[PDB]
Amino acid sequence: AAPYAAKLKQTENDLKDIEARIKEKAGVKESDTGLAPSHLWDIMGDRQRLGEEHPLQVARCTKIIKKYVINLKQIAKFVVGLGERVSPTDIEEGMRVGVDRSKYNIELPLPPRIDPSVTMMTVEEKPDVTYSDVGGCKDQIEKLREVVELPLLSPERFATLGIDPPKGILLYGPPGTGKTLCARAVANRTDATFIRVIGSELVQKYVGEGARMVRELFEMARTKKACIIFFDEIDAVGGARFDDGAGGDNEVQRTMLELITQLDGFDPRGNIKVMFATNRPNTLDPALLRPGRIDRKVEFSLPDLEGRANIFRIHSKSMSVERGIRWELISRLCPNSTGAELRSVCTEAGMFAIRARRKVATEKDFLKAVDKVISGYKKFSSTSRYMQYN
Amino acid sequence: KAPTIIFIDELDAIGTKRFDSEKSGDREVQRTMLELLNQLDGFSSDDRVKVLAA
Amino acid sequence: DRGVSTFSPEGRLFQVEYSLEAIKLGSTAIGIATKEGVVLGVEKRATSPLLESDSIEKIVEIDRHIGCAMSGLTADARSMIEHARTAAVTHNLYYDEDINVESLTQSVCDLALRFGEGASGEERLMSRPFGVALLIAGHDADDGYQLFHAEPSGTFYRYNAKAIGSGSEGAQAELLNEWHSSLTLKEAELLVLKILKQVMEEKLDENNAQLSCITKQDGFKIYDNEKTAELIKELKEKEAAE
Amino acid sequence: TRCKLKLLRMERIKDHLLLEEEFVSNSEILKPFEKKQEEEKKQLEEIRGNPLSIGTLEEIIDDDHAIVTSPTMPDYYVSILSFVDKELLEPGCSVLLHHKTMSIVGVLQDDADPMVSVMKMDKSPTESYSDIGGLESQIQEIKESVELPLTHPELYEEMGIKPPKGVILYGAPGTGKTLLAKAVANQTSATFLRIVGSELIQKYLGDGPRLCRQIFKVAGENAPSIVFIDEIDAIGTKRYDSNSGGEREIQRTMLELLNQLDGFDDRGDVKVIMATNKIETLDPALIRPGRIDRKILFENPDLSTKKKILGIHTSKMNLSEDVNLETLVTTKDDLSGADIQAMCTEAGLLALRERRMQVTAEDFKQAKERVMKNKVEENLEGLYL
Ligand SMILES: Nc1ncnc2c1ncn2[C@@H]1O[C@H](COP(=O)(O)OP(=O)(O)OP(=O)(O)O)[C@@H](O)[C@H]1O
Ligand SMILES: Nc1ncnc2c1ncn2[C@@H]1O[C@H](COP(=O)(O)OP(=O)(O)OP(=O)(O)O)[C@@H](O)[C@H]1O
Ligand SMILES: [Mg+2]
Ligand SMILES: [Mg+2]
Repeated sequence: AAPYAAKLKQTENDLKDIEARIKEKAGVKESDTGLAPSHLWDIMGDRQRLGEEHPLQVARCTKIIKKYVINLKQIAKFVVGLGERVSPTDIEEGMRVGVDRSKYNIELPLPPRIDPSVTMMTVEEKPDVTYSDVGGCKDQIEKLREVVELPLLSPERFATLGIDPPKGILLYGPPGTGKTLCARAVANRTDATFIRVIGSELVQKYVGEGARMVRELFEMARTKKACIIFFDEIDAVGGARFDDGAGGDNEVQRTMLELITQLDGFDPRGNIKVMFATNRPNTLDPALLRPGRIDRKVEFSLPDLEGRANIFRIHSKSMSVERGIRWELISRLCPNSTGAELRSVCTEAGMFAIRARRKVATEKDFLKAVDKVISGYKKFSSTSRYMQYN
Repeated sequence: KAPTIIFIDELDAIGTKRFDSEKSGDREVQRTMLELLNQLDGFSSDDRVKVLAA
Repeated sequence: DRGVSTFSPEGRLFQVEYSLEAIKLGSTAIGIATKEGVVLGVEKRATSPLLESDSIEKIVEIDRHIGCAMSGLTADARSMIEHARTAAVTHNLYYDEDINVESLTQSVCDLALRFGEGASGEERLMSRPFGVALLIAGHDADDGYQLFHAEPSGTFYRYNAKAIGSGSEGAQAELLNEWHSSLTLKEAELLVLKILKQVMEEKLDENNAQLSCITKQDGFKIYDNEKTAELIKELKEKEAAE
Repeated sequence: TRCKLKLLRMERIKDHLLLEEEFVSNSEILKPFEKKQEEEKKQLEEIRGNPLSIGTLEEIIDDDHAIVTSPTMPDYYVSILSFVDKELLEPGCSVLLHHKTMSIVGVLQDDADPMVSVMKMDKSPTESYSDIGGLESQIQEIKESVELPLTHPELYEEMGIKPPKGVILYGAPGTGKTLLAKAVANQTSATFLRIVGSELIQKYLGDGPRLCRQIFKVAGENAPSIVFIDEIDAIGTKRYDSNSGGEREIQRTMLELLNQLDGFDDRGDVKVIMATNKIETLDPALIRPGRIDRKILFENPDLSTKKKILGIHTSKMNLSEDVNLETLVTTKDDLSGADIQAMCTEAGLLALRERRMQVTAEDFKQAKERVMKNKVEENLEGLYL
């Protein structure tokens, strides 16, 4: 033992001695973006960088007095005037403008409100779920195409009838049918700006903090033409009308009332299409599910025994399969199963092909696989309770 | 601009009966309901402001 | 806790909705009534190879021309079988005559109604339940073979054929195609097994199935386990001609 | 013994030589550098001088302007000029302004946070699989969905279809769930994030939803990743008042837990790993299979699995011929694995009190009496109901 004890004392001192000298030397060693084109930029950008073009201390107008009154964002009020050649139409109420750094005078007006920025990170950039991805050829998928896609691609046909085109549509049902799987699909195909919100993103402790948000999001959607504002998971901020008399339901119900007064509006909505993906229409509020704002409402159904024979064609054609797997045969054996569980028979036959050491998933690995996932994921009803009615 | 119409769309934002409350943000909300009732009392030059409320 | 008393502001007694789930859990029970012999067949669902198949009873004799098959918890049913047996024999002391089939259903349905709060001295000897269905089948002079469907609701209808239990949905859709008005006894007996095979968890054998009929001359008669093994064997010949 | 030291000396002849060579060629051997590196460092430094004032980018304009806000306060409408790439400019980012005329002289700023410290882990566990050995096939389902599509891209392209996602660990306590997770993060050597589910409930209200949206943006960046939510049952009782818990705080955590793991977001690779001992309180929108694929079920091991389990813990202890290893296992009649581990920590605690440094047959049969008395004193049934 003793010959090797004297070698455990070196291993301890030595691994840390090395370690400090190597990380300080390596450093970021002077790596700063720009690279090879920024040397030609140095000719152009040195005569402008010295100009006072910048800085313009950004301010914001509080009163046009038929001259102009700005309020700096430091709190100190000044009366300024026109610039080099700006039109007197540019200066509007509550608009930000840049003013000369020294003696204050409007040089260049600037777009409005610096509260938008928590609302530009909610906008996604063309999802990859395509439009044939969704199961069946149901008539319910064409109703999504008759409320959103069709009146914006051709407003010629809804102008001859005379009808106000239906603008809303509600997607509701049991989970696993794709409420978000068909709202991604429709964001790929329509090429209209999609604006996803999380309805449980608004909540904070400081009341009417989600009032600011809801306002500015609603304006940001008003400016771009053809938009779709997809509110997911509005069971929080979309609850029943009640009044506990003692809790903190008072913060919660602020953000809903502000959601109500913009939807209908003094100034109607201007080419905004409305989607709601809810789990339940059962607790949802009586002022949101009241029909001018919902228009036409299509509940997405549990696929029938023909709807699962259709769906089973999307997941078994992409796997490598021997020829002659009747898609009716595995759909029968299965009980009443969503399409999110009918996707998991392919994945459990794919993990059993690897165990059995097969390069092909066959009709034998799918018969076993059914038995395992139907038992397994059926047993134990999550909470196996729920209720909370009486 | 008196007489003029202030139209309040909704009124359940400040119209809580609850202003005897026990640790809630009703102590900030209720402060804009009571500044209402003072700016609704008679002191003339407000005898000519009306109100709709839905 | 919900009352038995309370209403759901839809208009519904919560408890009835929960009872009608318990049917569906229990084992499959098919009945096909024709003009030549009512056939009742059920799936036993033997739960271990140790347990003896034939002790289990889910085809039950009410009298000697009213046979009955039950689905759901077999315990709940122990009380309601006994009540039905007495009443049919009571009538046979009292009018020396076969109890109508329809009438017997009504008396079962009446006990089913009972589950009440049990206010004052009033006798409601249950406080709960009766989560089981019956396929009450019979023959009498007034109407030919009949078949009736009892619920725990206190609600019954006549039916030309009705499935109930786990595979009720599937069995229902095959019945609306296959049922006819020209079926023979021998064709109905083979047809019941074919619809019972699809929704049987296990392979169709007579060690998890029991067949019975009621036919005018015989009365009630449950089949031999030897006969049934032979009708299984003949189904697969006709199917293997196709 | 010798194996270890040959390699440790082999990496201290590499570290020594490389540091002397790489220091000498930055301070003496300059030819591909030399003139061209002395001109580039001289141009960028002179042009922006110093001090440089760090700012925060609220928004970009595409004509080469930005609105930056100092953190002190005074806002500025600055210019994007020279020695800057717009690939890294975007909201939240830290830029360098010139302290007189503020022009964005470049972006290189990322300043670590004590909120991204608590989430990210520095650990490298000192146990690897087969110190969990036993319940053998329960770590051979978590290796089919965590390790195996990273290691062989081949097999999951060959069958096609989408790969599995996630797992839930639930079952009897004393079945090792916590060390099972601490082993699937050490094998793979992927970026293992780790959060207890009880930090998601805080006295602050609506601070829940901001904290777990943060957790998933950090996770998406370092992807491929494994997230441990250890104890997601804990969200079911822990609460400080009735509104910092109650329906209010529990719905905020669900909603959040629902968006991160499957939403419109179109999440990159976060594998999720949850430890738990409550399955009948979870969201029914997660034990929806097809978020979370194969769930793992654990029970108390049987007598031959508990022979493999007691052999991992007893090599640690001093070994004798006297020791009766097989008879501690037999007597226990489906008793968990957290007790087997409380009995070998109890054998060296009796051994130290004596100041006898051998663990023999006597110290293990004494330590089993102390382990069966605490769990049996807490059984106040006495005469069996
Ligand atoms: N109709 C369908 N056809 C093909 N696949 C489907 C369908 N419905 C669901 N899926 C599959 O199941 C996956 C998960 O379902 P999804 O997450 O869309 O459920 P959800 O409807 O949004 O439920 P919830 O929002 O309450 O959790 C999808 O990514 C998709 O692979
Ligand atoms: N089946 C097993 N094989 C090998 N070791 C085991 C086994 N079960 C338990 N152990 C040992 O017991 C120790 C204590 O386990 P740990 O604290 O991780 O258990 P747990 O089941 O996670 O407990 P809890 O029920 O409190 O969540 C483990 O760290 C592990 O070494
Ligand atoms: Mg959804
Ligand atoms: Mg643990």
